[PDB]
Order: sequence, then C-alpha cells, then structure tokens
Amino acid sequence: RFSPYAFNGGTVLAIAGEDFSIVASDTRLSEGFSIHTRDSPKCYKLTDKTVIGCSGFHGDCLTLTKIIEARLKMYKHSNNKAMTTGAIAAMLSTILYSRRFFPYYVYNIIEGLDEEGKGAVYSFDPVGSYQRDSFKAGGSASAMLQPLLDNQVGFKNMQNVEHVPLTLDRAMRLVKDVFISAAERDVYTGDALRICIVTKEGIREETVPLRKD
Amino acid sequence: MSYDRAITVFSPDGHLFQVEYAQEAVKKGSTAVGVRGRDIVVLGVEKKSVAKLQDERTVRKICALDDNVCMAFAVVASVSGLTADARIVINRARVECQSHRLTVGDPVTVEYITRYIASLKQRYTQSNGRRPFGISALIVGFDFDGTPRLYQTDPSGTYHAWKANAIGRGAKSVREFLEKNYTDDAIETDDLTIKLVIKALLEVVQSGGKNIELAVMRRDQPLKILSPEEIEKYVAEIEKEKEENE
Amino acid sequence: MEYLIGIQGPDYVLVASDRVAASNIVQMKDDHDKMFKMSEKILLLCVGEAGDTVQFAEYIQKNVQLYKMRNGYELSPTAAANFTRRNLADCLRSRTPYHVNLLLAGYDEHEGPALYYMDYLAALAKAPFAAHGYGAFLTLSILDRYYTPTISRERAVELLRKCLEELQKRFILNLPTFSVRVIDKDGIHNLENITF
Amino acid sequence: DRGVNTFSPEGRLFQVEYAIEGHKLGSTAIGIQTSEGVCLAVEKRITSPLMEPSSIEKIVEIDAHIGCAMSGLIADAKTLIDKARVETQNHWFTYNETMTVESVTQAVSNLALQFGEEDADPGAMSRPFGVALLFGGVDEKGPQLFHMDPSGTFVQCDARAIGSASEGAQSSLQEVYHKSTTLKEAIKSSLIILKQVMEEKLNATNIELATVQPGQNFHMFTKEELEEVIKDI
Amino acid sequence: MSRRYDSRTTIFSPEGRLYQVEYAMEAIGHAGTCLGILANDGVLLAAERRNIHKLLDEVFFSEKIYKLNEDMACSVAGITSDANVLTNELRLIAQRYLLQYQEPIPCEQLVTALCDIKQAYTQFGGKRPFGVSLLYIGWDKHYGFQLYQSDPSGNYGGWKATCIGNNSAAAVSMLKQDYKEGEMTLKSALALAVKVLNKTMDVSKLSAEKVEIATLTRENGKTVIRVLKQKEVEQLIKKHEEEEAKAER
Amino acid sequence: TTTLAFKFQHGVIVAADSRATAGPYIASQTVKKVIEINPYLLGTMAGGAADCSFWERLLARQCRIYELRNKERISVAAASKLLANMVYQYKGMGLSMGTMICGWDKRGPGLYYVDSEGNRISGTAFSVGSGSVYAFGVMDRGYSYDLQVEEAYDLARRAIYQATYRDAYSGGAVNLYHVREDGWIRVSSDNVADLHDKYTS
Amino acid sequence: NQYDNDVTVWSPQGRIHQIEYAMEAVKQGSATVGLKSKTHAVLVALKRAQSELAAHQKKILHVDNHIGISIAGLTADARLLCNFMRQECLDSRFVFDRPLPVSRLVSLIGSKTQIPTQRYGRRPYGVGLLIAGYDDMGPHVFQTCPSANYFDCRAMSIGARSQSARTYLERHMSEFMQCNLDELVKHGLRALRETLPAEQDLTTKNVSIGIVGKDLEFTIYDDDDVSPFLDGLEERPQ
Amino acid sequence: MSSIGTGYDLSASTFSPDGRVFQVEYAMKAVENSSTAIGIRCKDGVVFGVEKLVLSKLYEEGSNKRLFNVDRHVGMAVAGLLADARSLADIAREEASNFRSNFGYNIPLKHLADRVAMYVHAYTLYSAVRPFGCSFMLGSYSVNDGAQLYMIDPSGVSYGYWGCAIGKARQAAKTEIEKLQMKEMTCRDVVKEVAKIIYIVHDEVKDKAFELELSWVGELTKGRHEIVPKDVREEAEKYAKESLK
Amino acid sequence: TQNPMVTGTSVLGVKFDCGVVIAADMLGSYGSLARFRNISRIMRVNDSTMLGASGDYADFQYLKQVLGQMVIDEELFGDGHSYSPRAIHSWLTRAMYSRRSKMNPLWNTKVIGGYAGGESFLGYVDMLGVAYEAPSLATGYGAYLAQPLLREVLEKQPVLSQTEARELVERCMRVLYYRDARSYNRFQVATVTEKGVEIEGPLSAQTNWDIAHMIS
Repeated sequence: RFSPYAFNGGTVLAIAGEDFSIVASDTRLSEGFSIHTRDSPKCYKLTDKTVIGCSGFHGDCLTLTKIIEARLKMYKHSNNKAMTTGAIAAMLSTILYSRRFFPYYVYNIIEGLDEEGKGAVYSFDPVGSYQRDSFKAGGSASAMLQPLLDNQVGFKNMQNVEHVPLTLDRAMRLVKDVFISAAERDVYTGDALRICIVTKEGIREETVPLRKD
Repeated sequence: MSYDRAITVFSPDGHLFQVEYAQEAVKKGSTAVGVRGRDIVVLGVEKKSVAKLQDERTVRKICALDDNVCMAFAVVASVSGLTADARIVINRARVECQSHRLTVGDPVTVEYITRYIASLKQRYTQSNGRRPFGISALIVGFDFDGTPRLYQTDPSGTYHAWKANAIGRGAKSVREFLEKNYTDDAIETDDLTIKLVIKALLEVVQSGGKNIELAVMRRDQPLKILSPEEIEKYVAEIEKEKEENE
Repeated sequence: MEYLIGIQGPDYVLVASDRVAASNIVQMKDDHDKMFKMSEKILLLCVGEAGDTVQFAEYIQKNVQLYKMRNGYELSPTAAANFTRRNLADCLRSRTPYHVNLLLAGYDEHEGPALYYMDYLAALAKAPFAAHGYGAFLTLSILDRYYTPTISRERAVELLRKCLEELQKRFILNLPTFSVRVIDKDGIHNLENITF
Repeated sequence: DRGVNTFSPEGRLFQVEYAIEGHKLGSTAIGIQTSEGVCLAVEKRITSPLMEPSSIEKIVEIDAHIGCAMSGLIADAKTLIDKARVETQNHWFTYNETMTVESVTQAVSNLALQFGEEDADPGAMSRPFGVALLFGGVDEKGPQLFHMDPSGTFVQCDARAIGSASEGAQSSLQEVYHKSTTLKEAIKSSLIILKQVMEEKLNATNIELATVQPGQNFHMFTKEELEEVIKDI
Repeated sequence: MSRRYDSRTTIFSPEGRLYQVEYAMEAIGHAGTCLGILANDGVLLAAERRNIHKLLDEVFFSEKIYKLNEDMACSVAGITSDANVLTNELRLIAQRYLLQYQEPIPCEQLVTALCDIKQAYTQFGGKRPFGVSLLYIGWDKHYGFQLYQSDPSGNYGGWKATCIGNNSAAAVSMLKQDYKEGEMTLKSALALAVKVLNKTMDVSKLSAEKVEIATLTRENGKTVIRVLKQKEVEQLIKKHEEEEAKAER
Repeated sequence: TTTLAFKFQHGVIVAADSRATAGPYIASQTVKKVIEINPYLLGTMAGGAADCSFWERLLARQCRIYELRNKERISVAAASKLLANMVYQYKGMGLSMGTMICGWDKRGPGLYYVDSEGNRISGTAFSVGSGSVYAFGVMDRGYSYDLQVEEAYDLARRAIYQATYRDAYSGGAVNLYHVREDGWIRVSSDNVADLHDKYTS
Repeated sequence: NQYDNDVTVWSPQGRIHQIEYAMEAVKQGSATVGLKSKTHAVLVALKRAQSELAAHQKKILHVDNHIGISIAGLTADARLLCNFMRQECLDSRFVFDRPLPVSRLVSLIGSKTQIPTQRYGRRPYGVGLLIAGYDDMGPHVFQTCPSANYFDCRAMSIGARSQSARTYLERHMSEFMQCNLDELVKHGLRALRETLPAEQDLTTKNVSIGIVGKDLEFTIYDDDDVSPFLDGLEERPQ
Repeated sequence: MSSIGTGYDLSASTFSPDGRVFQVEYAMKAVENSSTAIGIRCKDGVVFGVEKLVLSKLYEEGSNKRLFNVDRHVGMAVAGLLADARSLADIAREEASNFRSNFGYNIPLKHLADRVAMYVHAYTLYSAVRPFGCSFMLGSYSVNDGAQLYMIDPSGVSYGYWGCAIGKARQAAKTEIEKLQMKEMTCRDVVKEVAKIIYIVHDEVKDKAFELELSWVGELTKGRHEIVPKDVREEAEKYAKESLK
Repeated sequence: TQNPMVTGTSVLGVKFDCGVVIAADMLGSYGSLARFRNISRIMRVNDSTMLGASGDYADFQYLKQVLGQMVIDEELFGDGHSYSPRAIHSWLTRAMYSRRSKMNPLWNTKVIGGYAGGESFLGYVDMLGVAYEAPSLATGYGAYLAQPLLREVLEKQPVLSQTEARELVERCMRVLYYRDARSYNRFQVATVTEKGVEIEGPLSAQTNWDIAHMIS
C-alpha cells in the first residue's frame, strides 16, 4: 500500500474512540494531494445508511471506494434481516473486500463506528489489507502512530496509569479527540482547514465544526 | 411436438417423466449385492455377461473408484449385457474421486462419493436434454475412519445407508431375501460376510461360481478380487442350505 | 548447487534409494521425519526429488492419476510407458509461474518390458541408466558408480559405497547426518532401511 | 418444437398445481421454533430396520449453524440445498455472525419458477421444485424457522408441520405444541406429530432428529444420540 | 409404451430405455459382414465394402478398413458416411495415446476413449445415434493379439473371435465354431476368413471388388498394418474357391 | 519452525500459541492486535509473518472445512482439512507470504497433526512454527523437549520461551496467547503478558 | 389453453392468452393498496396465511431501505423479482452512490419482464408488483403487471378484489397530495377494507404496513407493530 | 382461409403456402386492439399525436409509455400492445447507443430505419423469441438529412412517410392526413394539425375514451424529444375539439 | 499523488455556482505541448437540455468522455417523456472509471466539472483524475486548482459566497495571472453559462492583456 503515483498520498487522519455508550469520531475536512490542499470542502466522514457512520481516511478516492463497498453490504444484510445492523457488519464486509484485492490492496482505512446489532456501541477497525480486531481506542491512517500513544497510555494501561487506570470516560474521550486534532496540525503537514467531529449515539449523528488554522 | 413427448412437463404424477422412468429400471441384467462386515465390506456380482471367450478384464461389473470405495450395479434396458452406460458413470465417478484426493487428502469416504453420484444424476434433471442415469450402485467401502459403511444410491438420486442391500433381477425380491440371511453375527465374522453376498445371488444362479465374482476391500487398501476359482468353494457347500428356505 | 543431496544405487534388479528428510524453509528443518518418496502404487514406486513444493505437489497429483489408470486397463501401469509418461508431465508443468522441475527416479517391475530404472535430468531429459544422484550430487553419485563397480555388484557392498557418499554430504554440502530416509524398492514393494 | 410453461385456464401454472401433488408422495418435515433452538424432525420413510438411522440425507446443513429439512421429492431437495448452501457459506465467511434464515428462504423460492429449456436457456431447469422446505437455524435476532412450498410462498413461522397430508400434519401440531415452552418439549411435539402423518408407529430407526440451538448449533445425530430424544415420545 | 417420447435425443424415451439402439443393431445386419480372426503371428480383419460395382477408381484400398495407427487398425460394419468423422477421430486418439505412454497401444484403451463420444451423443447434444459396429484389431505385449467389439451404444468386449453383420446371431456362433485356438497361422486364418465370410453373405462366388482384406502382422517386434490391394486379395479368395466350388451342384 | 507462533505435537493436548504482537511489522495497527483466532471449533492453527497472510488462510479454511462437513454430515480427516489449506496458500504465495499453518484436529487413527507449509508440503513433524523468527527460538524449548508433553509441562514450556525471548529478542511483545485443545474442544488457557512472564520466569 | 402451452401460437384476436392467464393469478393473490402523497409513499397490504400457528405472511418486502414492494400473484415469480431488484439497488449505490430512482428501476424491470413473454413457451411473470418508493424526486407508486406495460400512478391497488378499493381511490384523488403520513395511512386502510366482505373489517394480524417518505426510511411493520398507524376505522358499504 | 390460428404457428420456424407466415399477420392484429398513433412530418421536425387510452384518473406522466425518447433527436410514438412496446424501444435505442459512441454524430434516419427493420424481422425468423406485435414510428430532426419520418410495422417493413398513422384506424386516418397540408409548415402550426386528425378519425368501434398526448421533436425544442407543454397542448386540443364539431 | 505529462491540455476551467445558473469560463487555447495549435476551442459540451459539462486538463481524455456520457444520458431519458439525468450518478460512475485508470500507471488526467439539475436540486459535481465527488462553492480544477483556487479560497474564507460583480473582477484579474504564471494558455476565454434549456456559450474571444511587469 503506497501512493506516490498509483494511489493518492492525500494525507488525512480519523481517530475514533469507543467508551461503552458513545463513539466520538474526529477527522479533518481538507482534501489534498501531497502537502497542498486541493479544496477546502468535503468531510472525510460519510454516513453509509443513517444508522451507521464510517470514517474513511488516507487518499480521498480510496475513501469513496471503500464507503461504496461498506454501503452496498450494509443495506443487503438490513434488507435480509428486516432489522438494522451496524458497526460489526462494516468491519466484517471489509474482510471480503480485502480478499478481493489480494494482489495489490487499497490504501484506505475505514473504521465503522456506530452501534452493532449484537449490542453496545462499537468503533471497529478493519485495515484495507485484511485483518479485523476490536480496539479499546484507535486512531488509524498514515499518521496512525500519533493517536496510538494517547490511547495506549490511557485505555490499555499496560504498566501505565493515566486519568483513571481503566478505559477512559465519555467526558475525557471527547476532550482527547479534540486535543489530538490540534497537535496533529503542528506536527504533520497534511492536516489543515477545519476539524469536524461527529459524535454517534448509535442511530444518529451530530456534527460540530472547529477551525484550527 | 406433443406436450407429453417433451422433456419439460411435470405431469399429473407430480414428478418429472424422465426421472420417474429411470427408477422403474433397476431390476433385470446383472445382480449386485453388498453386505457390511467389520473387516471387509464385500460386494459380489453375478453375470459379467461372459461367454468365457470374452475377456473378463474388459467388463467390470465390480470396479474400484477409490482405494477404499468400490461399486457394483445392475440395470434394465434394450440390448443385453450393455457395458456403455455403466462405463461412463465409472469413468466420471472414478476421476472425481482421484481429483478429491488431490484437493483434500487420504482415501475419500464412502458417503461422500455416494453423495456426489446421487447429485450427479440429479443435476441432469435441470440440465438441457439430459435424463438421469437409471443406475443404482451399491457403494461398498470403508471410510478413512475405518467405520464400515454400505450405501446405495437410487436413479433419482436419493441415497440411504443400509447394513446390507441387494439390487437387480427384481430389486425388491433380492432386498427381501437378504434380510432373512442378515444377522448381527454375520457382520462380525470374516467367513460369513462373503457367504451373505453369495446367498442373495444364488436365487438367480447361472453357471457356477465362476460366473459370480467377489471382491473384498479393506480400510485404506485397494480392491482385491478373489479368484473366480475361490468363489466356487463357497457355492458348492452353501447352495444346498439355500434350497430349503424358499 | 542445484538441490540438496540424493544418492541412488541400482543393484541390477533391486534399486536402493535415499534422500534426506530435511525439508528446510528459512533456515530450519520444518520436517525432518517424513518421506517425500511416494507410493504411486505397489508394483510401481516413484521417488520425487527437487524443491520443497514441486516434490509434494507433482507426486500427489501423479499418484491419484496412477490409480485411475489401473482401473481402466485392469493391469498395473506399464514401466516403459511410465518412463516416457513422466517426461511429458515434467516438460508441460515446467513453464508454470511456480517452478516445477523434478530429478525423478521411476522404479517398477513390469511383466511387459521388464524392470526399469530411469535417470532423469534437470533439463527434462529422459534416459534409462543405472546409477543416479539428486541435487549437484548427481555428478557426485554417478561418478563412484562408474569406477568402483561395473554397476552389477551386490546391494550390501553398494550400501558401503552409500556410507562413503553420505560422508561427502557432510563435507561438500551443508546437510547434516542426523536423518536420511532410506528405502529399497524391488518387485514386492518398499522396504524401510535404517536411518543415518 | 414446443414451449416449456403452460398456464391452465384457472389462471395458474399447470406444472405448479402438479408440484403440490408432488409433496403428498414423500417424507414429512416438522419444525418447532423456540427461543432456545429450532428442531427439525423428519422420517426417512422406512421399509427395513437394515436401513441405518445413523447418517441419512433428509436434514442437511445449509450452514454450520443452519439445518434444513425437506419433504416432497427428497432427491430434488438436495440440489435446492446445494444452491442455498453455496450462498450461505460465502455469507458466513464474510459476516462471521449469522446468515439470516429468511434470506435463504427468499433465495430458494427463486428456483421454484425460473425453468426454461427448448430455445430459452440450457442453465435453467425443465421442472418445477415439488420440494417444500423447513429452514431452521439460529440467527442474531433469535432462532428462526421459515417455510417454503412449491408455489414459492415464503412465510415466517413460529411453528409449522408439513407432510404427506398438509392438513393432517398441522392439525396434530394444534393439539400438541404451544409456541412458548422448553426446548425439550419442542422435540417432544415434533415426534408425536411425525408419527401421526406416518403409516407406522414411532421407532429410533424410522426417524432422524437434528436440533439447531444457539447453544450447540447444528448436530447431525447418530444412533446412540437418537435413543436419548426418543425417550420423550 | 403406446408412443415414443423420443423424436430427439434432447428429449427422451417413454420408458427411459432407448429404442434407437435396437434399430442400430439391425442396421449392422443390413450392411455387410465384418469378421476378425486371431492368429499366432498376426490378426486379420475381413470386411465387405459398400462398393460392389465394377467401376471402381481404386486409389483407396481403404474404404471400410482404415489403418488408424502404427499399432492398430479398425473396420466398419454399418453406414460408411459415419466412419469418416470416426476414422479421423481415431487417428487423433491413437497418436494421443502414444504421445504420453509411447507403448504399443492396447486395444482396450483405444476403444474406451471412443466409447466416451458415442455414449454422449445418445444422451444429449441432439446428435443422432451411431449405426456402425467397429472391430478394432491391434497388438500389445501384455496379453498379445487382440480383437475388440464396439457397439453404437458404447458397449464393449474383448474377444479373440467375433463377427457382426449379415445376421449377427448366426455369424458370431459360426465364426467361433470354425475358429480354433493355438492351432493357427496367418495364412490359414486368412483362407478360413474368406470361407466364413462366404457363408454368412448370400454370394457363393465373392470377389476383391466385393471384399477388402487387411492384415495386421507383427514383424521384428513391431506391428505393420496394411490394408491389402486387389491382386493379393484375389489370391486368398481362389484358395477358398476350390472348396466352395465342390459344395455347389 | 519459524516466528512467535508455535505448535508442537503430543497425544495429551496440543498447545497452540501466538502473541498479540509478534512484530508482523515494525508497529501496531491500533493499541491491540490479535493473531490468536479460531473461526472453527475443533481445529487449531499457527500462523505468523505478515498481518494479512495468517488472517486470509484461516478465514479461507473456515469455509472450506464446513463445506465438506455440511454435505457429508460427519467431520472430515485432519489431513483433508490441511491439504485444503495447503493448496490455497500456494495460490497466495508470492503476493504476501511467509505464512504456514500447523494443523491439529481428530482423524481416524486418533488425534492428528499435519503441518502445511507455504510451499506445498503436507508433512507431520515434532514441532513446527509458523512465520520467520523461531530460527532464533529453537534451543531453549529444544533442550527441555520430549515427544509427549503433559498439560502441566506444556504451559511451563511456552511461559519460559517468551521470558528468555524478551532478553535475546524483542519482537516478542504485548501479550502471550495460550490456547489448549483437547482434541476437538479448545479452551483459552491463560492470556499472560510477555513482560509479566519475564518477571516470574 | 393452446396459445399458452407455447407462445408462438398467436390468437385469432391477435393478443397472447399466456399474458391474460397470467393476469388471473394476480386476481387470486393478496389485495394491496399503494398510495403516495408528495412527500411520502405508503404500502398497505393484506397478509394471507396457511397456518395460524405460523406467523402471517409479510407482504411488505425490503428491496432497499428506500424502495419496497407489495406483491400480488405468484409468490415464486415475486421472490425472483425481489432478489433481482435488490441486487439492482446494491449496484446503484455501488457504482452511482445514491438512493436508486424508482423511475430507473421500473423501466429496467419492464425491459426484463418483456424478454421471457417473448421467449418460446416461457412465462411473463404472473405477478403484479406495486413498488412504493421515495427517492430524490419524491414519491412514486409504480405498477408492473404481467404485461411489460407499466403505469405511473398516484394511487392504485392490485390483487384480489382490489377494484372495490380502486373506486374509493378515485373519490379521494384530491385528498392524497394534501394528506400527511398519518392521514394517507387511514385512507389506505379505507381502501383495503373494501376488498374484504361487508361482514367484516381489518384486524392487526392480517395487516402489514410499509412506510417510506421524508419522515423515515423504509421500515417494514409486522404482526403487531402496525398498531400506531392502524387506528382509523371508516365505512364499508353493503 | 388465408390464415390458420392452430397449425403453422406451433413454432416460429414456419412458412405458409402464400409466402407469409400467419404469426406476422396476427402481429398486425395486435396493433389493431390499441388506439391510434399519428405522426406527421414537417421539414423543421416531426410532430406526434397519440391518443392514450385511460381507465383511471390517478394516472400521471410516464404511464402507458406512448412516447419514448430514443435519442436526443430521435422521438418514437407507438401503437399497439404496450408489453411489446418496451422491447421495440430497447431495440431502436441500443442500436442508437452503439452508434453514438463509435460514429460520434447524429444518426441519419435513412440508415436507422433499415438497420432497425433488420432486427424486427430477425425475431420473426427465430423461434428463440416470438415476432413483435406492436408497431412504431421514428421521427427525427437532424442536420443529417433533415426531418424524416419512417414507420416500421411488426413484420419488419420500413417505408417513408410525410404522414403515417398506425392503429386500428390507420387506413381511415392516412387518407385523412393526405387531404390536409403539414408537409412544408412548421412544428408550431403542425401540432394543432396532429390533434384534429385524431378527433375526426376517432370512432367508437375502433377506439375508447382517451386523454391526448402530443410530442415535439424539432427546431423549437432544439433537436430533442420533449412532450408538448400543457398550455400548448390545450391550445392544440382546443382546435381539435372545435374541428370535430 | 499524480499528474502525467500532458500533451494536448486545456489548462483551466473556471466555475462559480450561483442561484439558478452557473457561470463557467473555459480557456479558448489548446496547447499541444508548448505550441498552441488551436484557439477556437470550447471544452464545454452539451449532453442534454438541462445538463452541461466543462473539463480542464487533457482534451483527448475529454472527447472520449463526452460520447460516453452521451450514451449514459440517452439510456436514462428513454424512461420518461422529458426526464433529464441528475449530475451525481453520471459523475460518480465516471469517478470509479478514473480511480481504476489512475492505478494503471500510464494514463492521462482530466478533471471535469458537471452542472445539472435532474433531481429537485441543482447539483454541482466533479469527477477528477484522482476521483472524488463533492460540492463546492466556487471551483476550479487542474491548473486553476493549484494557483487561482487558493486565491478563491482566500476570498471564500471570511465570505462564503461572493457577489456577481466581485466574481467578474476576479475573472478579469485571473486571466492575466494565468497567462503570466502558466504557459500553455492564453488570455482568451469563452463565457459559457448552462441553464434549463441547454448550454449557451459562443466562441472564445480575446479579453484583457498584460504580460508586462515592466510597469510593475
């Protein structure tokens, strides 16, 4: 998975944290190729249905490509069951897409966050290569490594303590999402324009913008 | 052309014409009996249609498809002793069996080939122009597990396992006959397993035991065809006990 | 270098064959206790030697194919025929993106042409001859058979020749003495001979 | 030379009316839905005790956690199941949760009327399915049993019995079972009803019992396992 | 039955038992006799050609007995039109076998390859059944000289003496009767071949215009197959002729 | 005999292990990565190297082992399942590979172990390890080896391997996942941290 | 009889009977109402059943969570189109990424249903389908019948004795556009009651209701989830 | 009998002793069951006028599909079995779609009509699919040869017309068109003219109660096939009502 | 992140969306590498009576797209009597085509901007060489996206949508800047507006000049 030419090295990071009764998912709305921004609109969070909201990040084209796949399966399972499904279905359908592009895999990371039809709110990571896991908190992309240390010290707490030595509270996680986004702007040179945070209850999305530049 | 003539018409009978009709052929020409034993599941045939100038190597009425599964058949139709229809079915079923080994190893189970064969005739009922094969094969074998199985397929393609089952020269008659002979003792003992086969064959005895050809097959091991000469040894003694029951 | 060691000594009827167990991937022996000598039947045995993948894949396929021929004719596959048959197979396979090349030895007794033992090259060149080796060892194993016997000396002395060849396997190439799979194939079937 | 389909003047397919009559000839299938599992009970249609009850294709697996029982033409059913089976195991690989019993039911009903040959299609049938199926499996909302019949009528069922007398099979279900009650009793009710449509009195040999639970999932029964559920007649 | 549900092979019998094959067997009887006898240094085939007419171009000596391979030959009894596709097919199979096996092809193997095509035509594909019985003659080193009989349906059997054509029933029993085993030689099987061919056939004279005779003889361990030319054929006929003549008034 | 995913045979149980993070790269995808997974419920596996490579073969395997089971209605040989995996990984070879599986399941003779390699091999052996760095692993476990390992002895063995392997090596990380299979019912033994196991042993 | 055994046998009228015989299955099958406002599209269905130990047959089907159908006729033919339509939807979000227009799909199915009525002997699909949908344009109530002819209609009712429902729709042509989600549903029940005898009215258990519109996505209401919609019982004349 | 309704139509692989198969003659009867579609050709476009048979007044636009848009300069007004009407629409349209891609220009009607006509006859030949049994017109305004009007009947015959009508009142209608002028005059004058012919021909033993639909394809709509506006439609209709009485 | 060496380029396609209209300016010049072969060139096409399409970057890749969008539009209008196609389906399906052709490493970029209204909404869609669809206040693709779009962004930043007069002054400012800063182009623009009747935009004419910094 590489993009100097073949795929879009269009930067951008989303971070999603699951508590156990919300997901806050925060991403920039800048679409850019290389260090340059192409155009200032277009949010990288996209809602497949209404009851699920996915965040796709890396190249924007790859992001549009992944949502379609997650969306066409997300409806199919809903039709069949006659009742909705959410978080769990998006990760699991990625497994199928990842097999599809076995020979050269799509450099996009989709993280579906909403509530699953098995219960309790879930922000799940598949990566475009294959593999599935549930995370405690996770931020993913080409700057993936930058959220990870915040989540690793607080949420996992493997010979560490932070605010509480337990997976962090709803009030703290929403603040933590806002926090990382400011820090990213200095450090990284692709993050720009405004950061839009979507908080999902499991059925509905609310959006709040924050300017940073 | 007429509605009745056509291959498509589900008929007042409530079942497709060509499937029904293939089922009414499983008596006459050749006879195949197979009984289940612990150490050998044994099939025997009577009538290979040999004048005894005809090669017995060419005509297979007992052919091993795998290295632990073998089958013997009989059937009804136009022109006696008809090698052809049975022979295509041996060729596709045996290759498929070898292909199964290559895909997913060790000798392939009795029940799986039997499932494949029953479905093979079935798919044909959908397929263009194709009626199902009228054949019932007594699939005789041992599993890789070593659990002895005796399976039988029918012309529509529904299969059932049995302890002991007989077909041909009137299927219903030979099935009924075999049920008096079968006992739980018969399955345990190695001498009785052979005699049980021979005992169903004899109610349409033709030309010695040299006409009758038996094979024993073991857990993972190739088909061993007992000599045309050995078979005769059982028949002379048994045939006398046979007269009394019917 | 071509491939790891093999040494094979045909007696004059019997053929005594050995290959290392050592099927090594990365830098460890994954397997070290299994025979990659295949029973394609009882009257014919084929012993496939080469890379790790081509050995198991080509022979397992061949085996199931051997059995199919047996049913059809109702006689064991013919030995002469098997010698040409293995040459068409290995040339056809050879182009495939996953590389197939086998240094093969067919051993059979047939009631037809007779006995056959086949030397077969890495250039998919078929020859019957008596004395064969596998790997860059084919040159090493053929050479001691030319001088020290006229390739009609007893199997017992041949074993002593084999012990000396195996000592080379410790010296010139990398393989350790630890395990070698040894089988002698004659008319009856395969006989398990002692490991080294 | 000729067509395929023939509508009767009544306004319905001739071949479909025949297909219903097709059901009357064969085995019986009863499925009883509980929130603790779905059990499927079917007769093989016996004639000798030499016929094993150990392993007989009447209850077959669509998925690892979905079992399907057939009535009518037995043989033809195994082909319907195979098509459902390929769809279901691909969905199971992908989802790793459950493959809706309802979807599977909807999919099979497509195979009932599709048939063409004689200058239409070589890939489509020359016959209608005269198979009726009970797909009983365990799903994320709960354990569900769905009924399909030769007309293609997909309906959801709490409890359904179908057999060689469709009126008979259900009427016995009215007497014996009631929707809500233990898992053990649902099996109990399947067997009583099964005996009623059937000629002969119940025995271990005549039937095969397979229960699909969220707790055990599909189990194909062998002879020792059969004796246990027989205890409750 | 009371009406066939055949009129195509993309629709099938009202019994599921194929009438067309019994009419095919009758078709061999309509056509002239084909017989094969075994020898202890060869095998020979004798067949009655379609052409009886005086005017023959005679560029071919093979018009019912076709040499397929460098080890095997076959003959036709039945429709000539059918052989032409079959004969070219048989050439492909016969050389196909050599490519992989490179062995003196056995008669049982060639026949099973062909039987696959004949059984499919009768089952589906809308192709009319065959009406030829073919007699394959060949040598292998594992059983010897062999003769096989193939039927329109795909039904096969290994023989060492068999006859079909000009009432099959009579002919096979007669060919057997006069056949002896282990007492034979190629010249005497050939003299005998004309004699038996004469009796099954209505003619009491028979000529090389009426008949075409082939040898398969093994020389220096390899099989040389030739279909013989007319002057050579006549000599086998004249040998027989003296005996035939004494029978007559 | 490669990577921090190991399986070795003995008749009492089979222990199947993998880490959380065996260093399939240089980094973690998220906070926690799982490798130790069984989509089956009667078979055990090994698999290391890349991220993609173990996940694909085993999900592929789940479909293939059920599909045979579904039709025949009795569970298929361990050898039949392993040969299925073997054919499939060979296709997968060269696009992303270093993966192999070590198969345990019940077969006819008894409990069976076949190790299928990324090449196209199906072999039985004393011990195999799936991925790339058990080449440095071999000795310590190799000193205390025997054919038969008890249930009690197997746990003492894996625990220590990771403790010494923190000292020698580093690719060992995060948590140690231990799974014990009786033959057709796996249970999750202990999910002990790699660091924690360094401290005791 | 003879025309419909084949299809290539044409009539002395000049119209094929196979299509006409196929229409009569629609008369056998369940009564349905499909109505639209101009913000919403409502599917009000009558469920029929084989057992009352089993749950009454769901006659609102999910094609997508924005278009749904209600079926009248042969069920096997219905399900076959159900799946066909479902895949088309999936395809439409997959490539185009939007909610499929009802109008693109009725025309597409109308092309496909014509093909087997022309194929030798083959059926025209003996099922009439009412597709209720709300896409980006607004609501559409579409008829596909066994004839490949489709209608764009504001409100129509297809199935058994639906004619009686159609007459009440004509009186209330004006009311539809004007009506709210609640109000439009009460008219569907009024229309649906006509279908049934003057001895009886609607029960909760034989009614299935499907709502898609501006207010909410396509949700199907089952056996007793129909209730908040249900309340409104109007005239049935003798 | 010039036709048999059972015998020589059992398959679509038949001919008849006169030379024309009976299935095709029946296919002209299928068009008789429906109302009339008239289309009169200008030199600035074509204007269609079709009467659409109604059973309800809950019908909205895109119902019955009497007017189809084959292209962005090709219009189609149809008559006969609506079921059949959709496939003929596909056949013309697919030919148009391939044409547009490759050739890259507006289609000449002289080529389209013969090209389509081949296809309509091609179903008749086959017994894989039955003859068509709806009749259509193609009317186009292009710079390729001007305004041109063709009619293709289900047999597969294509002919030129300045005025064609296909229906059950095609014979009575065609004569009526010949008496009026419309040949040289604009689409705006013509629309009025297409409406009146429909009312005057309109019999109660060949047609039933109808709502009028008329359509443009000419210079006013800038090539493209659109339906006439309601306001304009009603003035064209207002003359149509007056003209009958 | 990509940009093939273009041979035949249209450098700039200007676009600002207003209340029921769009104003687009499209470069007259067609550079075929350094040589400007053809000025006359309007790159805005008429698909149908309520849609228009304007593209910048390779012109060849454009001419291949105009006929294809023509056959997609021709399938969709058939279904109605006067139905017209919405911007989003045609533009998004083309997006999937360009994402695939980008992965194929020898290819040439084009970036188009579609304006249509086929819904109950006026849609402004883009398909890019990289691919994506979005809404935009004011848009420019290719060489506009790189240098004027940022000037536009600057404007857009405190005042979300500009006025008519202010967009005209910018246009005039812009053409100077492109001739001066980028090569291939010329000052020469065609003013094209799309409305509910079709696209109207006559031939490209010369407008304000200034390649002088002698005066600066």
